[PDB]
Amino acid sequence: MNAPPAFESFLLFEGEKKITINKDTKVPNACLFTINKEDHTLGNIIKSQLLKDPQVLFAGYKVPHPLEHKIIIRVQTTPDYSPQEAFTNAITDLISELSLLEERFRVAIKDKQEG
Amino acid sequence: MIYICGECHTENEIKSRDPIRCRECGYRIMYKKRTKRLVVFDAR
Amino acid sequence: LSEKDVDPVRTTSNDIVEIFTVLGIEAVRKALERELYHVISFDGSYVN
Amino acid sequence: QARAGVSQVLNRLTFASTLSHLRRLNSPIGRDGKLAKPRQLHNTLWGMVCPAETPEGHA
Amino acid sequence: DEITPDLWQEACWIVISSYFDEKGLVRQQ
Amino acid sequence: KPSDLHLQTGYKVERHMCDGDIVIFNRQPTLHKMSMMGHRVRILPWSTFRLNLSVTTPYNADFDGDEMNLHLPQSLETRAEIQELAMVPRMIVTPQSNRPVMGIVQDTLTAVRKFTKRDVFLERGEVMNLLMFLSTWDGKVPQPAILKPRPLWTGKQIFSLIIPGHINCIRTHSTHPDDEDSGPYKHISPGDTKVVVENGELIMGILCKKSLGTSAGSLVHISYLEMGHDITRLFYSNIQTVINNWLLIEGHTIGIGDSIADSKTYQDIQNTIKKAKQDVIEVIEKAHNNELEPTPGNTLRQTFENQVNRILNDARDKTGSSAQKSLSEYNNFKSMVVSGAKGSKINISQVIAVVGQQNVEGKRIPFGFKHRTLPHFIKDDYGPESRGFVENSYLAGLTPTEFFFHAMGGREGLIDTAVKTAETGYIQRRLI
Amino acid sequence: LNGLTDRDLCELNECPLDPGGYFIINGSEKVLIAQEKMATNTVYVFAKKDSKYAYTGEC
Amino acid sequence: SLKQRLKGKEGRVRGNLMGKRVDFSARTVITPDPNLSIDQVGVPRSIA
Amino acid sequence: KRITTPYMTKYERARVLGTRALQIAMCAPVMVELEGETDPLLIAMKELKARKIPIIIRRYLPDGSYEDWGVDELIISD
Amino acid sequence: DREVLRVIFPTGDSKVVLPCNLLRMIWNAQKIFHINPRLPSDLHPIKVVEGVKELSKKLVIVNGDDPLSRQAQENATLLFNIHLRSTLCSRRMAEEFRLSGEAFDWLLGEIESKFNQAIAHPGEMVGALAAQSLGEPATQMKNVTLGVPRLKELINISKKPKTPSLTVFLLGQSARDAERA
Amino acid sequence: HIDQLKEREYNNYSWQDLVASGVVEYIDTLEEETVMLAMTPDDLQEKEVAYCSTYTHCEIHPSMILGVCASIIPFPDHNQSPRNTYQSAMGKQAMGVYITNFHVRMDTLAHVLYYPQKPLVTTRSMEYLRFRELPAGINSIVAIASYTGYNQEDSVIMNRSAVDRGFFRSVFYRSYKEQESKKGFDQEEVFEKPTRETCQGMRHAIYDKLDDDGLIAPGVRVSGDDVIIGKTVTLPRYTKRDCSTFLRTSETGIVDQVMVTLNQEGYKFCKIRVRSVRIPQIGDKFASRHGQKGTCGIQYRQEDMPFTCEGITPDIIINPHAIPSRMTIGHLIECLQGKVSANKGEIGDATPFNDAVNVQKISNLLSDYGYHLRGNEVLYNGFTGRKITSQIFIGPTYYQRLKHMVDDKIHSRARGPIQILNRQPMEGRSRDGGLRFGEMERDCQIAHGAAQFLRERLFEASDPYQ
Amino acid sequence: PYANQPTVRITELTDENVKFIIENTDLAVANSIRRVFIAEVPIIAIDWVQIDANSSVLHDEFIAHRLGLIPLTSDDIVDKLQYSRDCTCEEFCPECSVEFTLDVRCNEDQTRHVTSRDLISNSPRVIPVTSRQDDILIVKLRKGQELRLRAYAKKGFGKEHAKWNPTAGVAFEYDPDNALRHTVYPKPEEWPKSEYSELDEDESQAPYDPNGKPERFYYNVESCGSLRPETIVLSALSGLKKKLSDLQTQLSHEIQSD
Amino acid sequence: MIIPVRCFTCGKIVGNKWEAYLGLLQAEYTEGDALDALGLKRYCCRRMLLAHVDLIEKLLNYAPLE
RNA sequence: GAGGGAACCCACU
Ligand SMILES: [Mg+2]
Ligand SMILES: [Zn+2]
Ligand SMILES: [Zn+2]
Ligand SMILES: [Zn+2]
Repeated sequence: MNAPPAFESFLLFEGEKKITINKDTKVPNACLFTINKEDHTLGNIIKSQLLKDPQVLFAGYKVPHPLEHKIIIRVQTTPDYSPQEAFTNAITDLISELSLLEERFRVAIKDKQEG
Repeated sequence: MIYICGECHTENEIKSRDPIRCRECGYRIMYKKRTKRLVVFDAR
Repeated sequence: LSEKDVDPVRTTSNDIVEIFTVLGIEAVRKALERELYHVISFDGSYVN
Repeated sequence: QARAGVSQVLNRLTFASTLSHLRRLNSPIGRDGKLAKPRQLHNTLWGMVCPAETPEGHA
Repeated sequence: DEITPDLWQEACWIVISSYFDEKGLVRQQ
Repeated sequence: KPSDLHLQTGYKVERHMCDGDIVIFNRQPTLHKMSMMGHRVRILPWSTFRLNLSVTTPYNADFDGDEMNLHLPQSLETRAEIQELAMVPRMIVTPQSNRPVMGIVQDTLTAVRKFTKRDVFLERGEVMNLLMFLSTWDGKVPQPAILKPRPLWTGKQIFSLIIPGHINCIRTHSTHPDDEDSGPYKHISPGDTKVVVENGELIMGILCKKSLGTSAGSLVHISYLEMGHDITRLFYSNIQTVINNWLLIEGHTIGIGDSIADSKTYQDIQNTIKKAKQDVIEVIEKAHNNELEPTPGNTLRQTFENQVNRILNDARDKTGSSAQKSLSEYNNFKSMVVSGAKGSKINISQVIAVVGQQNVEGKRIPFGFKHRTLPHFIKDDYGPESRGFVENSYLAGLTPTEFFFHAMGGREGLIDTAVKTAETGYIQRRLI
Repeated sequence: LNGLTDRDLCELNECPLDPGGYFIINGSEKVLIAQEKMATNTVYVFAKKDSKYAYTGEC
Repeated sequence: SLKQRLKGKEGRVRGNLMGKRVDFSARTVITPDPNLSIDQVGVPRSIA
Repeated sequence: KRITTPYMTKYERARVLGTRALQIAMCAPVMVELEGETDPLLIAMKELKARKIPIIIRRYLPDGSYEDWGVDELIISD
Repeated sequence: DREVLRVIFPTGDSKVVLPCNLLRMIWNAQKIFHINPRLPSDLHPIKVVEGVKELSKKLVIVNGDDPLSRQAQENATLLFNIHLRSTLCSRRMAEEFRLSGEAFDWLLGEIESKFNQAIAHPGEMVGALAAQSLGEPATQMKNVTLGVPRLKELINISKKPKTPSLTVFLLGQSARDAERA
Repeated sequence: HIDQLKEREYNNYSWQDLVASGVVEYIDTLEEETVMLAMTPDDLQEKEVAYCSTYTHCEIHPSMILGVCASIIPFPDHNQSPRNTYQSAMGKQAMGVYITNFHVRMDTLAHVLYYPQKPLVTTRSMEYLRFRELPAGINSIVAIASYTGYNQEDSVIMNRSAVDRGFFRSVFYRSYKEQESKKGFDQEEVFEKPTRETCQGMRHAIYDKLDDDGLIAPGVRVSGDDVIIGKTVTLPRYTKRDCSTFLRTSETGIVDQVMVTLNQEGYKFCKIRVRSVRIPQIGDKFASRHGQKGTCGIQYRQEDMPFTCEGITPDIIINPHAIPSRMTIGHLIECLQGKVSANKGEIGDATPFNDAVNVQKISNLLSDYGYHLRGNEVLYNGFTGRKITSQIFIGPTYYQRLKHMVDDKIHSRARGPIQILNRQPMEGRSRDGGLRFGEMERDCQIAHGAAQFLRERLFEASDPYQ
Repeated sequence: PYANQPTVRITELTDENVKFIIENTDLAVANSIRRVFIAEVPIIAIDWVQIDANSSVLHDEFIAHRLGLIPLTSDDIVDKLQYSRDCTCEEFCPECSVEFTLDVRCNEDQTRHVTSRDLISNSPRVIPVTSRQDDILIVKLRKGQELRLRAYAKKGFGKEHAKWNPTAGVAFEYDPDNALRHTVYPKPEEWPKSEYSELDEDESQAPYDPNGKPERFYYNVESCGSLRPETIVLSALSGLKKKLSDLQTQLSHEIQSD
Repeated sequence: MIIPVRCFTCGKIVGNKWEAYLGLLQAEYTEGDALDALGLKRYCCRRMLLAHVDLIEKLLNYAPLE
């Protein structure tokens, strides 16, 4: 009756932005990235890959409500760095990680199949 | 229209004000046939 | 209360009508307060 | 001025509900009664009446 | 012979099964 | 037709109820004035009324199938009256018992007991994840309680960040020793059982029901009386969110392994029960051989029953104390009891050691047959197992006589509830 | 349905696991709940409390 | 009769003046939500 | 000559906010400048903070007399 | 004040219910103003005495200057004024609490503002509040009767209590030895 | 006697032969007060203070003290007795397959579970209650854990992926009956498809889903404002007025069956069964066999549920705090015995008074299968993949889906029907009624001091008048 | 750049599961890879059922549910297939869906098992997995009962419905020796050893590693049959990379716009 | 009433395994040995076959109306 | 874009 459609957990409707950025005015060099229609998957990997960056002073994510489909990632960096640049570098590093992991998995399957 | 008899599985022809009774066996309970309208089920 | 060696000051009852007939209306007000407090705080519960 | 609820619509939600309804016993004393004695589990109910199965509330 | 203690559960549930084979559950009605 | 859709100043538009609408929310029976409180509406995509967990205590609500009522104030007059009079934060402290009505309950309480223990250390990622659920956070990560070998924060640091303003409070944990306030370690507690909050910082102590619950002088009470209803509302929400998201890391369960006792404890409980049953037999022999001296104000039945019940209650108390002393710090029954979230030590005793004597109308199981409680006993059997003393625990399982006597005991509670409802309601109506 | 095998009941569109024990009145299954009463023809002596009779036999 | 219309908790005074059925009310099952504040209720979209 | 409390009670505050919000919703003039707020409750609330609500509270003493207090005369303590 | 207290509380129970928590307020003043308890304080004791006097003057429950209104004011705040003079003792503010002058002024302002917040609002439906506050605990409720039936025997003024009783106290030696009792 | 009763179907030996042999006899309550019962034949064989040497009768098995709905409780002697009472209440509310010929029957209300399972942990009394043949419930992998806080205060978290796979999916069948009736030749009701320019007083709905006999056909989607039976009665240009049978509001479905016959007095009579598939939902009521009732608080997908090292995610997560005050230890023993039963490949015995089954024996059996002996498992966080620091009690427990869905209970009113007499809102959600703002609510709003809200509830949201 | 350098060691590769090990990666990457296994690997499953005749004892929504749970071989065809939401056709077309038909009439006195072998697809690449063990039973018919239906199967992943979940069980494990103490055993001797444990029989736990972090992750990905398990893992890596690429694109637009 | 296609907990196919399970039980396998032969190793999949009641075999004993 | 009551039973918190 009030059951939402199952595609609403991952499909952006019309006029919905995917990612929005808000400056966090509490502390300097902090940003709130609000990502719509994503969940703990991307939030968790981006959070940990941001945690690997030594210029990132704070990195975290939350799902504000599990019945909504929204991720809030707060990133605070050093004053000589940017939270947007930190986010971009984290996604680039994760993409390179997954490309390297994909090619090594293909090599390993080929080696396993040939014997 | 076409009514399935409850007992003998036959297709009876029934009009308005016609008594509800199978011609073949006189069984008193009829059932309507499945609609020809095409209903769609999501497989969920 | 009239009895020999019985304290005429602190000897009390749990009957509300009887204290009202013997001691008055302010006395039965205080006795009713005491009885209600005992009933409420038997469980350890507190009411203001 | 007669007893009500002697005959009831048979419960058919579950097979267990049907079986429990068909083996149901009723004390015809008023459910507004605040005396505990007819409602208590008597010792004599051993093996004759289920000690667990009873409704909640007025009955 | 006497039913030994190790066969007692099987024996008692056999006689209970026999009771419910004959009487059933709504026998009083 | 679109000329009917024209809006002039002074018209009214009956718009659908949106986010932030003020409502009165109600659970029957409406006993006190915190059974109808003001809530802000948030639209959520399922078919139930979603309610905060701290709010279930003033409503006397749980989620075993409760339905609740939602009244929408239809005018700005009553919207403002509900907003300024009957909102949930304004109803935190009751005028009945000058204490809060809502506290921390049933995972947040257990996990704030576990979270504010001394040996809880959080890594940098865990601290960041927990500070993400702190709405009143000022954006500054505190200096960790340990900087080397690894930067680690304690749970008391994060809860000090939760605690609002500069609250000052002294409480005692439920496991506080009696002799500790006189000892040499009064202000440095070895068991971390004295809660001290100073300048809004949890300096020391393990939080529990006695600190975060609905009692007077507690931390939520002091937070209300010092900071006001809005700051206290944020305090409640921040406690629940931060502790519930740390509980995903820590985790909390109950299993059959928490109801197992030691073999030595099983032998101790069996010895206590055997000795107490022998003592009851000795008192029975004394009364049977006419050697039982009646006490002032009592008949011979009353003295015999009082002495037998004293022996059996001492047995139940000693077996229970042995059961609780057997418990480890990893036990989850103990974890929920010392936090005050659920259960008592009596429940632990009944589950682990001895269910105890089953009473009907304040006395032992009555002779419902001719001088027998059940037809499985001899006539005039006044021993413990005949008259309803359950010497088994809930894990051991009850014998059929013990099962029937325990059913007799529980039927008493069911009857008492079902017949106390109407009389109590009539008393409330007459008082009103 | 008396004496009918399970095949015979299934040919009648009846459940063989159906216990019976009920009536069909106007298409509605009605079950007669058993009613408790004091046993007849037996002398019972009680004590009427707050009465002008101390003991009372009854049959 | 008229007295039966007026007396009782289902009568006119207690059942229709002291309390009554109201418009703009909803009722449904409650479920928990730890992500809501204490002053906040989650409402279905159909009720709203 | 006024013997009632100099503090606005919570019932007085609730009804003053409701009445002022209803007046603003029926296009009463706004006593203060507003920074783009549309809800009449927030406007009435900040007129109450600014001590500018043009309402006199008439408090009825039990003898039948009354006292007239301006909203600006009472203390907004809560 | 001590003698008046011992008349009011003859059992010696010192737990009372009073509006302002003075010990926690003094702790708050100590923490806010960074009061060092190990140093001499710059608070004159006569400032403590005069401040408590003027504060007790400005805590008003029964208004008016006529002697009947003045007596009702002295009665209405008697326990709170005794507790205020006990807690803000010049000796205790000197050697125990160590508060400074500005901390003491903040303390006086805090006590006055928190006291005026505690006064009952005209319009409080206190009868219905009392009825709910005595009926809601009834839901969680020598052979003396207690609980719900005793409350029923109390509010319904019953000429026949279920277990009527007397608590007889004895005078002198008859109270002490068992045989005269 | 036992060797003869092992072959009822061969020797024609039965229970009546056991009675005729003088082996068993029927003892009533007034005779039972003079007999001397041994609970077991272990009592007959005795030594030391034998307690009694004059036993006259013996119990056949003590688990026969329980009734029908209490005989499905596993380990009822490990539970607190009010919880056995509550389960005896809620076993009559559980969805299963209530009877085999449910397709023939057109009952007013019917609930049929898709995939009822027999319990892994049964009592032997279940073999005579036919719970193996008409089961009501599913063996669910239940974890007893605090996970995200959505299972607090008697709530459960369900696996949404399991629910997608048919876990506790059911069908609600609702039947509507109608008949033609001539109240004299003046009225003469008839099943015919109404026409807009012919019939008086329609309800602004559509009639195109009806067939030409005035009846809808099986297989047609229906909703709240949809007519299923078109019945018209002649008025003695609008010669006839509408008295059509509507579908009940807010419950969509599909017409499962339409049946036409003659009633007792020979008028045409129609029963329409409408089928509505109930998928488990937030707020649906689920219960164990131990009085552990609770509504679904949230549903998580399989990648969000906590998982073991084998990738097993619980179907249901219940709160730990539902156990201690309730003292439903039989729930924990049923879960442990069901883990042993699913691993061994056997249906576990949970007959109440059985010394052959003990918690230590089940624990040793579980330790024999590569698990922890107390039923705990190392679970990993579904969201982050980190190990949960505590080890979670998890295993198969039989759950039941109770009849109390939220969608049969959710009600809201803005304005609508009023009563004829007092012009106040109607009764119940079935007639779009209002909720009662009764006397105690009036008392609470008096104590609140909200005089205008009390006025608006009691005057102008119920029955304004001039 | 601070990316990891994760390595893969396949320890087992059968037709129904793959057991592998990922070293030198973070725990969040490992858990996200597991989550994409369960949720975000697209396969082809039936999502549109239209029943012409159903005389069976099982009603129409129940048959449709049982059909949707049937797995279809999705290897190399799900990659080139389109989501119905992204297709230019109006309702359905071969570029976005696969058409199945079923027509079973029972005319004999024996019970007819309508299985997945009776699902006749118009595309040869997308057939039921058991049509390449017994067949998945859909319904059983007695004499005179009938089931005619037409289905369309479309691309989708398990975040929408569990019928599009390609994995049976994703066993995931890390730190099998409990060297990190991410779980705390009250009595460590009671706990059976992991399959990947490197301890002798006497020991019960590795010594505590204060400097340790989760670095080696053991997977057993079991396939339900729609894809080969190695294809499940490769498509999961591709899908997670595609999600990150899409998010980086939208982040680039949002950065440039402000 | 009929064997589910998937295991509820994990999603392994258990719909093609009911007839083989009954054939193994007819071949005097124990239930555990029969479940081991089918490759059902997780107890979540084992309970799907172990606890299954096959009501469709008794539903098919009624004469079909349509 | 809304046309019954009453009694009784069952159940929910
Ligand atoms: Mg409840
Ligand atoms: Zn025929
Ligand atoms: Zn297409
Ligand atoms: Zn499985």
